[PDB]
Amino acid sequence: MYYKFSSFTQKLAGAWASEAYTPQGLKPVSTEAPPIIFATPTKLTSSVTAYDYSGKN
Amino acid sequence: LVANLLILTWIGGQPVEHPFIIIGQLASISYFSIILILMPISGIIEDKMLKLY
Amino acid sequence: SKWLDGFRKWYYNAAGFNKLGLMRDDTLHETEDVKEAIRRLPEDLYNDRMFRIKRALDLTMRHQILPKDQWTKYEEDKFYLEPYLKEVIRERKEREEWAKK
Amino acid sequence: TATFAQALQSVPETQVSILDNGLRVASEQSSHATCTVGVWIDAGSRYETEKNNGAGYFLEHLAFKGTKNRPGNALEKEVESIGAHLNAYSTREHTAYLIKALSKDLPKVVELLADIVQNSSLEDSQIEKERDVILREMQENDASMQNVVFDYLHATAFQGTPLAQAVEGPSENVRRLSRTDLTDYLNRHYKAPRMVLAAAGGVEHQQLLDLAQKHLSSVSRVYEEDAVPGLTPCRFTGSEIRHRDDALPLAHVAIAVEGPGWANPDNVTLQVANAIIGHYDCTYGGGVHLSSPLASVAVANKLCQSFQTFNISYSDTGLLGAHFVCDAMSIDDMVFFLQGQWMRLCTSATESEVTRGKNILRNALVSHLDGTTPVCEDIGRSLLTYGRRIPLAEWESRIQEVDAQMLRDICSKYFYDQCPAVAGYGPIEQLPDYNRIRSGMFWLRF
Amino acid sequence: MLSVAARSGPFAPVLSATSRGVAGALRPLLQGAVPAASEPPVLDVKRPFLCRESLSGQAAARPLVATVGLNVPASVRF
Amino acid sequence: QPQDLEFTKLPNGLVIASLENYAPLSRIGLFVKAGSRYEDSNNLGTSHLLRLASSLTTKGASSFKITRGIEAVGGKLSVTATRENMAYTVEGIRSDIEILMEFLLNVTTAPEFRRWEVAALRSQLKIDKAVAFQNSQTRIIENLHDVAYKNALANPLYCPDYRMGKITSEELHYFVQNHFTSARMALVGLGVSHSVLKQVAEQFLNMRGGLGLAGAKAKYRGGEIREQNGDNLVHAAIVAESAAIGNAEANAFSVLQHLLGAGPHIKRGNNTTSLLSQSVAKGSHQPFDVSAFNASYSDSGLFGIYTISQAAAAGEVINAAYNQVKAVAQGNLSSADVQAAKNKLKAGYLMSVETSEGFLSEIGSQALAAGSYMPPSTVLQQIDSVADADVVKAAKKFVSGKKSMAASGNLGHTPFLDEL
Amino acid sequence: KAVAFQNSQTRIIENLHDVAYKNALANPLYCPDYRMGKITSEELHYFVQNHFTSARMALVGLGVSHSVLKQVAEQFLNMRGGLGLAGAKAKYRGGEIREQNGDNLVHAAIVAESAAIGNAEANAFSVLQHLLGAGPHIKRGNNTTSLLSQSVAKGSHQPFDVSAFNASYSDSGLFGIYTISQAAAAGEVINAAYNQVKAVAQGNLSSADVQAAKNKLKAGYLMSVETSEGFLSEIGSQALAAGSYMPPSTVLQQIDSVADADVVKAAKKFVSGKKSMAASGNLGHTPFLDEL
Amino acid sequence: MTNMRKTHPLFKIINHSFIDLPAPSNISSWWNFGSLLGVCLMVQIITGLFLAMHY
Repeated sequence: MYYKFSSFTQKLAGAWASEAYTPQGLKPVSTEAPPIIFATPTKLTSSVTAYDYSGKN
Repeated sequence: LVANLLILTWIGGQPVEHPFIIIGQLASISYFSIILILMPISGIIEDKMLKLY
Repeated sequence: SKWLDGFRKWYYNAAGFNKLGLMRDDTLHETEDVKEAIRRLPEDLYNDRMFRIKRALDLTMRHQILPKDQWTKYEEDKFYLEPYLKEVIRERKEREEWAKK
Repeated sequence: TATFAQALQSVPETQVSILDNGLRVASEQSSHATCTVGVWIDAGSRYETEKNNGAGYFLEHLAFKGTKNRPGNALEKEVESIGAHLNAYSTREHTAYLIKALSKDLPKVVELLADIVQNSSLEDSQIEKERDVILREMQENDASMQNVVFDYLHATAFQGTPLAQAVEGPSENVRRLSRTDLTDYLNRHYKAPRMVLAAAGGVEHQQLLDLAQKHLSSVSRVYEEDAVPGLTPCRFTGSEIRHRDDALPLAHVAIAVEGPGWANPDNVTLQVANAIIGHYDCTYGGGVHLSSPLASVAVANKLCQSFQTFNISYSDTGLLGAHFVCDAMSIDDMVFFLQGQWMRLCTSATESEVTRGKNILRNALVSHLDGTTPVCEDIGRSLLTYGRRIPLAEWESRIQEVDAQMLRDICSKYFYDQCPAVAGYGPIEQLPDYNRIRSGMFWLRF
Repeated sequence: MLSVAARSGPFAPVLSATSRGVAGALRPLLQGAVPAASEPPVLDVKRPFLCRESLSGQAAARPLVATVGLNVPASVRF
Repeated sequence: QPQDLEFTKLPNGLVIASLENYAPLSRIGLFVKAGSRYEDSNNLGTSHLLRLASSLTTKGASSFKITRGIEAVGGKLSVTATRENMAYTVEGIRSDIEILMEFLLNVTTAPEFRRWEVAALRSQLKIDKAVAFQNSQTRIIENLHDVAYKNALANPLYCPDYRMGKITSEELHYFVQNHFTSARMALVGLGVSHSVLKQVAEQFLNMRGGLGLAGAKAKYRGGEIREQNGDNLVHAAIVAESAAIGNAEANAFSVLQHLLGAGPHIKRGNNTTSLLSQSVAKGSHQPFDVSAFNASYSDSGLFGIYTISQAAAAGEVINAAYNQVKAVAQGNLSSADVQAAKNKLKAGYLMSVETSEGFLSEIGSQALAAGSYMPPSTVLQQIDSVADADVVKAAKKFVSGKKSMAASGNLGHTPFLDEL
Repeated sequence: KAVAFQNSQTRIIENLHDVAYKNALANPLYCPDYRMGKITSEELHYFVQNHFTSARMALVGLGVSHSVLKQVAEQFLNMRGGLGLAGAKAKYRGGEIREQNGDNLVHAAIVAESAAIGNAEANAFSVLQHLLGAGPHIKRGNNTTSLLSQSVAKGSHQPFDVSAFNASYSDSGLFGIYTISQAAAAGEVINAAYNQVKAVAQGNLSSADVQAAKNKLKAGYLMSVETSEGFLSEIGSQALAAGSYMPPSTVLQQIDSVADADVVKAAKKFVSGKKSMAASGNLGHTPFLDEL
Repeated sequence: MTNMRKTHPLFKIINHSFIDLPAPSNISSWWNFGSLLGVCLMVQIITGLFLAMHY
């Protein structure tokens, strides 16, 4: 009701009573909404070498 | 200016002798003076006489 | 002086926009400053201006002029666009002065 | 009648002590009758191992629902016996629990902070209750498009790394996590040397240190497997995610490049660059005469609805860019103008806009630290990220030598000839391809 | 306790309206933007009632009747 | 150290307040008794366009000069409009102060109000009204204020839809000439010296010295409005007449609204220490949001309950909240609850003045209504001098008076005022 | 809906019906603003299958033999549920709604509950409505026989129109005053009409004026059945109302069978009852319900 | 039914440039010389074709 974490700079800005201290809605249940994902399906794998330049072996 | 171009056509027709050389000089400098400097000063005078500035 | 005023009135009569019923501020070339000078006019001056331009085009189309009783005389050719155009010029000048520094 | 630099030096600087636990306790005293006391823990979604992807979020939702010494709703009765507000947040790298109260009930606040952060009793019915609550809340948060585009930009920017995963996680991680996962997460990531006890307001450091010794001593002091967890550098890759949904009224597009990080000073320079571009909203009463060129072009051409610029920093990484919401028919034109502004910051950055951005950044840094709660938050994340609280005089000193040629050098280092990450949602059928955006990232003849 | 924004706890930014003439350094939370609002259809100019003689009969006395025709214009009976 | 807030009453009725925080940046507010209270039906929506004309041309400072100067110095110019009073606010760093104040004073002193400029930003007032009316609490509150009052306080904060395009410069000029007088003005400076703004107000605030036009005398009628919106959530506000600003009964009503529940104290909490929340949680098993709403002005106040519920469960929520406030009005309360309400009110007041802008708003309103600022310690000792019998009397006054209802949503099962 | 709301009297009477009734008669004829874009064919199918029953229909015909009606009636209409939904009994609410739209003229409708259709006092309310003024009879006339118009013409010096509005329904009814007037002069017009009805309520009337009102009502009723459209409309209304055709001579002798005591009783019922007000225009001087 | 002159892919160019192009009413004969110039160029090319294809 005083501060909410927002504003794209990671800052405690000012919000309302129903905006900051009630981030949940007043809906009864999770309705038949379009589904969500946050997962890139690229299946990218990065392998690092991290070798030593000395020891002559 | 339009009559000056007519004089310039007549001068360009005639060959290079006296006093067509000096009519050519005076016509060319009058042509350049009318197009370059005389018309904007005339417009300034016209705008000054119209209570514009 | 007096003779300069007389030649000014003679030049106004010989300019020829009083024969078509035009006022003096109607004949300004519509640049950008003149365009937002017209855009800031009230409705009655704007409507009279549009009718004056349309009547001038109608008279020019037939190569005719108004009768001498209907010509715009010197005393009623007031300067209605002058404060709007001068304040538009002033605000453009101060905008340019701000952008210069 | 003092000047700027003679007024920044009159600010009471914070003072920091370090316990035997590694609990770092920092306080700042002002002339106010209220105070804000909080605990900042270095435990976010970056540390999750793609099997407990909502464990910290579930713990944050379960932190206030009961502890061992105060079981149930009677808990909040005590913190409503003094009129104390309490808030919490969870980022990809931080987790904060804070209480705003008066200055005459500080020991109760510190005791409840310790009881929240180390004695959280996790009931079994509260697991399914908070499961339904967080399902409702993630549906409600995904009903707002800005957070959706934010999480899309993180998902497509740091893909294949544990930073791209969202704070709440997917539906399967909501459904399948139990009390054992939360117990393991609180045993592994709520350790003693990763906590800042930050107090701002009408408090003194000696009483706060005595309260931290009494209540917050012996949090973990152990690793339990002799296996120290750490952080790996997450690579930024250029990609483009387009969530086409043409029934939405407006379109949100966020385009970003890789930010340097928390510890790199040129972020300050980049902030001045953002202060050149700024932000615009449809309720702004400026008109046509706005100073920033992108917003003036947006008003004059009737392009935009609103836009912002962001410089987000995580541990040696980040996202720096812009986010605009507008109708479909504007989108690509605005992208052109947006890229043009960035190229101006690489090519034709003058001295007047640098001074204006510096003044805007000075007002942004000082105006945010009003009251107790933003000061306490700055203390907590400064001790968690920088390792120290940077004073405002040092902020002004770092701002002072920023001029035009180093600004265009830094902007050419970060904006010019880079592969950006683009996220879009809504009618984005006029959003250009990656070739057009990549070609707009550079110029042919500089 | 004057300044009723400080007196009314939750309803502080509802009873008062905040407008910014110059954008500040801090961007505001909950920016917000209008969607495409639906436009009303265009109609003719209403008949004015400037005299008492044309005002006679313009006050209703019996309940409303709405008539919709196929090739007949839609009529309203007062 | 920050010194005391020092005041000055000028002979032309101007109020002057200043404090020296030695802050890195200072804020300057100008508080005028020129809200939407002081309009009639002929010039409705004048306050909205006058609120958005804070960056228009003035005599001595154009729109371009004001916008470019304030954005170049990095300052912020804004306006907060209550129904009773308006507050212009500027803020900025030290090395600029006076010129920023000069701009603000121009915005108050001589706006010529060009016709093409207001013709330009009437579309901006349409956009701003749409943005503000995007959410439902604002719509409920303006409908409640329209129904509850008959004159002089039923005027909304925003221009009505029929007036959009019908505000001219003459009405704005009349509003400035009749309500922006020096007898209703307070110049407040947080972080800047007293003598500088005092001599600025001496040299520049000499335009109008009269009391202006006043004497609206807003009256109460009560009633009910129902708006079939169609959403699942149902919003319902039931209020009644309560005491104005300037009585101990106003403090009793504030203690009563903090006892009945004055908003969330817990992130995702359940509000155990609120009687209305306990009553509805005993009643229903669906999400809701019930609070006590109090809005007191200098002539009258509106106090009541505000509920957000489901479509099919509105009636039990309304009846449970009304039965809870009826049980409060019968004296069935404990002194520990009253002490908790007093502690919550004192903490809310002390945290309201945490920031500089809230403190500036508080001392500007105290300079307007009272003329001088009293410290928060005597405010807390005024709050602590409120008896619980006065709270019972305030609830008995609320339940025995006629009511104003504002409901919106799917109103099939929402009870009427006669059914209560 | 936009074309129907081009007139303002429709908006006044629909806001008035929204004020006066709690449910089942506050629903407007035209669609609400939120309803456009969310009416599906399932709702229309439900409405037809549970409201278009066979025992709620009257098939009427002019210029056609009865055997053809019998053939059509059994060959198309003979498969239905039979009764459909009942209703919600139309509870009375009362109150006032005032809206500000800034028109040049101010509309105000102030009604109260009256007798429903089929009652013996509905004819008394019709006689009272024609006594107080129920429309003009002369184009560009002065309407001297109407008492409300003459009272306001004694009062004001500006254009106006005042009439009596009546509406008879199945279980309830409305009767009151409709005034269209100027902005600043609305209060005097409203108060003058209300004092005229109040002076009627304690019996200040003549039997010749009641006879003139009866003659006006009989002439209007006989003129309503001149065309075939109005004749078929009233035949269908009577066939759906009571299920029995009633000849017009019985209606005329029913009209003549009311006395002025019943008119005084109807005026007293309107005066002493709870009010319902709908107002629009510049309402800076329009009064309220407690101000009357 | 649609208008052929305003929906054809080739004829909207020719009517927007030739038929319903709005021109000032008070244009004198001097502007007509410009049109003459165009057709003069055309006949030059025609004679030029006749100065090459047989010669």
